[PDB]
Amino acid sequence: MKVANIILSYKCRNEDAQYSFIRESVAEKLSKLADGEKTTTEELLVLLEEGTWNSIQQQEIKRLSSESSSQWALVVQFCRLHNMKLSISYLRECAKANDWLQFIIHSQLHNYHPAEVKSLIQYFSPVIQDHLRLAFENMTDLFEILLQCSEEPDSWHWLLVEAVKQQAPILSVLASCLQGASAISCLCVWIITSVEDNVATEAMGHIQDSTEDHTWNLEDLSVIWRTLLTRQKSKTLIRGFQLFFKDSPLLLVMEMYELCMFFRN
Amino acid sequence: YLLMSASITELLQMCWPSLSEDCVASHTTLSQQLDQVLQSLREALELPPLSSLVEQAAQKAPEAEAHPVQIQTQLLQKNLGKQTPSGSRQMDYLGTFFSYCSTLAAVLLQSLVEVKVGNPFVLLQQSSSQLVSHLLFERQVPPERLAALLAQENLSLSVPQVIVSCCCEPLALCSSRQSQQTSSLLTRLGTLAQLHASHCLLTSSALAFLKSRSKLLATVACLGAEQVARECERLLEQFPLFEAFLLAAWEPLRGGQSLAVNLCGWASLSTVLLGLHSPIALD
Repeated sequence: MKVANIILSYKCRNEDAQYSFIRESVAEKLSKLADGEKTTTEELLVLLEEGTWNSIQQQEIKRLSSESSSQWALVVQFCRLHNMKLSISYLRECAKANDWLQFIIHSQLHNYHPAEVKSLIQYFSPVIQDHLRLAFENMTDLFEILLQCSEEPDSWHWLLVEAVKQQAPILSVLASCLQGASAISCLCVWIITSVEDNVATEAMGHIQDSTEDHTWNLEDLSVIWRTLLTRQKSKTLIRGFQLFFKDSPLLLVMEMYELCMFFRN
Repeated sequence: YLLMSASITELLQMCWPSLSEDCVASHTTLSQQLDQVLQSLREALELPPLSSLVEQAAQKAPEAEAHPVQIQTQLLQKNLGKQTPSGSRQMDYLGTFFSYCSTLAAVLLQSLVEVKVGNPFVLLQQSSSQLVSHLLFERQVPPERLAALLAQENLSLSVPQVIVSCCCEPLALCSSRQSQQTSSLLTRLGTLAQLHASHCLLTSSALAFLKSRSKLLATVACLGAEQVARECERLLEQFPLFEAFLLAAWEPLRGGQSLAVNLCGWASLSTVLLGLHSPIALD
């Protein structure tokens, strides 16, 4: 009864029609809702919110004062009563306006489920936003990705797992500098994360496990080596083998390959 | 009860919870109390950050016990519970947010015995990083006691991540402005190639904590005066395989001096660590 009654204003004082046809339409929609039409239920509640906003405006008061919530209670009342997801009605309407002592209280006295409050927290401001996301907690910056890399098992996998995903190559070199990283491993990460897209992808076919569970060994470099040399691109290997494992002979065995088949002297 | 509070079809279609004997006046009293509280609440709370907290901490303890904000704080903290459902676990949001503007005030005041925690909703004026920055640099605090205290409250300000991004550098690592800039560089250099080949015929003391934790995040921190160069010298000397991708990356952009006295201070040292991953890479 309260829902149908409150639906009057922004269906009659906003639309021009005979009230009887409106009544018939509303009755049809009501019987439809009785059938548990979730979509129709959502539409009906949406209209309820719209008309409620109109009515709130009509009373000529602040759109988010105390009596505002007093009239707004029915908004939660309906949604809960009909077993529909608690709609984010006035939480946002206060969120954009930077008024915390409404997003605290009115968050509270209806039991706003903890996912929604945090999820909608990202509307306030620069300030009173960091004091709030951390308030009840319970990357893309090299000064951060490495600052928060003192937390893993040791290190030798968080940095590599984070750097294989986003194509970067000034992280792997730091990765193979902390105490306990397999020097013959990070080479796979560099040479696979400093090439083009298709080259970086089609070479990955040798892998079987997922991204964070594929500890490299002295075997994956084999397919990496072969894939890189096929479809000519050698100034990358002839380049990595200097940062990593040094003048050891494989470097020269590949250094021949620049003076021949590319440079021809 | 309706008539007395004021002092059929009028009523049996309103929407209080149930028409039981008490619930009507119960809700009336609860709503009226919450409103009469929150009104005076906003009134009081509508009334320098560190300076203001310092001053509020200089009064007498009996005076501080009567903080108007605190005075109504427990009133509302209890009204919310007394006006709410029963049997369902009400997550005490007001408590959680009161703790974070109480405990942080306490720590940021103590690090500056005991302390009279006055009006605590005065530090919500500025953001998180700003406060730690002000305390760390301005009022001569040592960047170890603070990182010690914040440990024993279960917080996450990250006393290193607030000192690095206030005096060091804007190093950024995107991933989509690389494949959208290779196809731009390949064109701009080509246009600059044809039209030129067709011519064919104090200086910080937080280095203490910085070096204390994870020396790598001290080397990269340095690379972002002559004393700074001197620190970089040794701190990179202890690292063999990093100064190879900083000298096979410094020649084909500028060329004397030393391998560190040239970079650490110039915009030659922020397009070189990262590759094409920079806003100012192209120029």
